[PDB]
Amino acid sequence: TRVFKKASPNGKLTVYLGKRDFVDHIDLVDPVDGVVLVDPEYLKERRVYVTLTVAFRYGREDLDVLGLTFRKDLFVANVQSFPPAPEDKKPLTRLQERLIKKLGEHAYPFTFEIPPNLPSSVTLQPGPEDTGKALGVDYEVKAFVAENLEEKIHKRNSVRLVIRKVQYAPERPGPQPTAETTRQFLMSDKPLHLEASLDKEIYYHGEPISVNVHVTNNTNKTVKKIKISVRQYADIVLFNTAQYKVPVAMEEADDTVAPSSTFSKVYTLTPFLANNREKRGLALDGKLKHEDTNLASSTLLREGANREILGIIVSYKVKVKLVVSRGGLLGDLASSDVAVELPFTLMHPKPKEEPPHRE
Amino acid sequence: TFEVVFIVLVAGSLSLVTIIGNILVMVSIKVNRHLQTVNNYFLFSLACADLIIGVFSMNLYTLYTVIGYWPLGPVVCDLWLALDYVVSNASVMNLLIISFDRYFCVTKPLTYPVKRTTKMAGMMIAAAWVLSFILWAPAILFWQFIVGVRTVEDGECYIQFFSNAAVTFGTAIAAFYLPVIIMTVLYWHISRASEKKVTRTILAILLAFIITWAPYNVMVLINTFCAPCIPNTVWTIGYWLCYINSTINPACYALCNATFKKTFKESCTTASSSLAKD
Amino acid sequence: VQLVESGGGLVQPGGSLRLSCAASGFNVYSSSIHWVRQAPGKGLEWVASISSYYGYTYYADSVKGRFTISADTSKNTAYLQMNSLRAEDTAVYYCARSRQFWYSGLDYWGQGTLVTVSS
Amino acid sequence: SDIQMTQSPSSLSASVGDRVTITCRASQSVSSAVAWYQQKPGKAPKLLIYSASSLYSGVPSRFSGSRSGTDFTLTISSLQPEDFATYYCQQYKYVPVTFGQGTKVEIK
Ligand SMILES: Cc1c(Cl)c(OCC(=O)N2CCN(C)CC2)nc2sc(C(=O)NC3CC3)c(N)c12
Repeated sequence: TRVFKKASPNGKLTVYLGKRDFVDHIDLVDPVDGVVLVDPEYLKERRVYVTLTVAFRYGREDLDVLGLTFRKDLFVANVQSFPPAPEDKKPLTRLQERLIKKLGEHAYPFTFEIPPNLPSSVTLQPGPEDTGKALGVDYEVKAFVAENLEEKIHKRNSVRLVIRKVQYAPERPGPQPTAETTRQFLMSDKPLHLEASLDKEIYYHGEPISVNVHVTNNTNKTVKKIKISVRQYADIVLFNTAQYKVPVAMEEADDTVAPSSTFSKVYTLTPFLANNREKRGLALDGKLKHEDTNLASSTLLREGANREILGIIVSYKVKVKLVVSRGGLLGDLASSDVAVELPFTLMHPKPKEEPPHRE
Repeated sequence: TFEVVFIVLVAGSLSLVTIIGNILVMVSIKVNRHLQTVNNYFLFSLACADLIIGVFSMNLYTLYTVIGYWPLGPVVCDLWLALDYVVSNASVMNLLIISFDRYFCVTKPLTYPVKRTTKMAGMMIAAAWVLSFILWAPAILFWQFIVGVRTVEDGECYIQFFSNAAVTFGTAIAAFYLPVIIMTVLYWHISRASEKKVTRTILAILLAFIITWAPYNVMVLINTFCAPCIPNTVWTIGYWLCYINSTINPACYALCNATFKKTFKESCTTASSSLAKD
Repeated sequence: VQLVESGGGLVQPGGSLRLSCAASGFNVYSSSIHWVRQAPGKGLEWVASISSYYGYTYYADSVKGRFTISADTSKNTAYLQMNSLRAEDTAVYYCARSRQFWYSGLDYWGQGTLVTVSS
Repeated sequence: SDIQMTQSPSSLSASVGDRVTITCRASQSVSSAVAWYQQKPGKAPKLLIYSASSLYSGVPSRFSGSRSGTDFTLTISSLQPEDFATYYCQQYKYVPVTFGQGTKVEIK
C-alpha cells in the first residue's frame, strides 16, 4: 500500500513509517515502529539513533520567566538503530518485513512500545497573536547520528516526524446520565425539585446534545430564567494540580414558572468550534501542522487511572442553572439560583483511516 | 590628601557609570524592537526610573557630601530631595509588579499573558510612578507648610518632617515592609516550583535589592526617635550605598535577558511511497 | 437519511436566486455541504462548500465571490444565493453531504435542480 | 494549483459479463485521495469507492481499483446491465475538488 517517508536535509538519512496516528485501546496501543535507511559510505563510524519524545509545552518559548523552562518531558526512549544491536533482536512486524524487502540492505528497523496511561495528543488553541511550537502535549520521533548519545544534535543530518495518539468511542454505550436536586429556603418548607437527564451517554462531535429537564416549584417563588451550558473541564497536571473551565456552548430560556407549579421541557444544543475561536486556552485534539482540528475529544480514562502522570485530562459536562427571584418583603433583582451538572463523553467512532490535513 | 585624590576619584567613577548603561537598555526597547516584550518592558521601566537617580540624584548628593554642606539651598533640597524619594519609591513600586508576572506566569501560566494588554500594562507601570510620587512628593513639600518653618537647614540637607515620627514610622513600613515582605515569600514560593541558574538568581536579585533600601528605611525609624544619634558621617554612607541600587539592579537582569544581552552586545518534506502487496 | 433540494429555475444574467436544500437526519454540525455543477452533457464541476463546524466556506474560483453560500442550523438547511450570473453557470446543480469529520466522498446526493441563465 | 484530471478513455463500448478497467491520471500527486462515483442518465450520482481503494458500504465487490503514481484506475469484474452507466473519478486532497472528464460505458 502506501507508507510515509521523509529524508534528512543531509539527504542520506531517511525514515519510513506506516501509520501516523496510533490508536489507543483502553489498555493497549499500536506499537510505533518503522525502518530507517542510510548510505553507509556517509556513516564512517557514527551510530544512528532514533528517539521517541513525549513533550509537553505549557508556556510559549518567548515567555519571560528567568531560568524556568516550559517544556516538560513525559516519556522518552532511545534506540541505536545502527549498529543494529546484535543482542537486541526484535520481533520485526510484517510491515517492517515488507519494508526491508522493498528497500536495500542498508535499512534497519526500530520499534517502540508505549506506556499505557498517557494522554491523547492534544494542543491548546494558540489564539490570534502568538506563534511557534504551540502549547499542549506532543509526540515526536527523531532520527539522527552521533558517536555519543549526549553529543550535539547536528541539525542537517536528522529528521523528525510528529505523531498523534488518539482514542475512539467505547463500543459498549454507558449508562444514561442524569441527576436531580432540590432547594429550600428560609421562606417556607417546600423545596422545589429539579431533575435533568441526557438522551444518551456518548456523543460524537456535532451530534446534537439533548437535555431533558423537569422542575417542581413548590416554594412561593418564581424561577426567572434557565441557563443550560456545556462546559469543558480541562484538568492540567503539573508539579501543582490546576483545572480550567471554558463554557464550550450554552443557551438560555425565559421559561418562568409560578410558585407551587411545575414544568418540564427538552432543550438541545451542540458543542462546536466555529463560534469558539477567540477563547484562548481552549483544548484541541492535536495537530501536526497548523491544521484546524476539532474540539479536543474527551479522554476516556480507564477507571481509577493513575491520573497523576497524565499531563492533560479533558472532560465535558452539561450544567443546568435555574435563576429565581428572591423578591418580596425582602428581595429584589438580586437573588440566588440552583445548578446541577451531568458529565458525559464526546469522542469519535472507530473508522478505518484518518485524514492527513486534507480538503 | 591622597585619599582626597582617591575618594574624589570614586565620585566621578560611580557618577556616569550607572548613567551610561541606563540609556543602553532604555533604547533596546526602541532600537532592538525585536528583542523587546511588554513583560520585558517592565524591566525597561526600571531603567526608565533607574536612570534619573544616577544622573541627577546620585550626582548632586555627592556635591553636598563632599562639600560637607549643601549650599544649593533649601529651595534646592525642596525639589531635588523630593525626587530621590519619589524616584526610589517608584522603582520599588514597579519591582512589585516585576514580582507578580514572575508569580502569575510561574503559578498560573495560561491566564496571565492573555489577562494583560499593553493598554493595561502602561497603567500598571505609570501608576507605580504616580502613586509613589503622590505618596512622598507633596507630603515632603507640605511638611513645612503644615508645621511652619523648615525643621532642617541646608548645611546638612535633611528631611522636612525628619522628626515627625507620625508618618515616618508608618510611611516606611508600608512603602517598604509589605513590598519586601510579599517579595521574599513569593520568590521562595516561586522556587518551590523549581535548576542551577534559577536558585543562583532568585536570591541574587532578592538579596541585592534588600542590600540597597533596607538601611535607609530601617534607620528612618531612628531619626524620628533618636535624631541626634544618627551620625552625618553615616547619613551619606547608606545614601550612597542605596544609590548603588539603580546601578547593579539594571545589571542584575541582563544576566537572564539573554536576548537583550545579545542585542546590547532548511527542511525537506514529508512524503509517501509504494508498498507492494502481499 | 433523505435530503431534499429546491429553489432553482430560469434566471436572467447577473441575477440572483437562493437555491436551498434540507438534510433530513443530518445535524449540519457533522456533515459539511457542497454544491456541484453539471453542464448538460458535460463533466461534473464542483461549485461550493460549507463546513459549519468550522464556519469555513470555499467557492469556485470561477465564480469566487459571485455567489454566496450559507446555512441555517435551526432547520438543518443550506442556502446559496447565486448572484451576478456569469453565463458559464447555466447547468444543473446538485447539493450533497460529506461527513464533516473525516471526508469520505459525497456519500449522499439530493435530486439537484436545473438552473439556467437566459433571456 | 488547480489540479486537472484525465479520465482515459473518454468512452467505452463493452459486453455483458466482461471485466473492464478505466483509468484517470492526475496533473500532480494527490496521494490516493480519490473517489469513484457512478451516475446513470438523469439520476443523481452515487459514490462507489472512496480513498481509491475502499468500496462503499452498499456496492457489489465486483468494483475495485488502485493507484500508481498520479494515475488511478477502477475496474468492474462483470458488466451487468445495471452497471452500464457513466463513471467519474474525483480527487479531493487539494481544494478545490475537481473531477475528471469522466467515462461512459456503452454496449458492445
Ligand atoms: C537626611 C538627613 C536627615 Cl533626615 C537627618 O535628620 C537627623 C536629625 O534630625 N538631626 C538633628 C540635628 N542634628 C543632630 C543633626 C541630625 N540628618 C541628616 S545629616 C545628613 C548628611 O550627612 N547630608 C550630607 C550633606 C552632608 C543627612 N542627609 C540627614
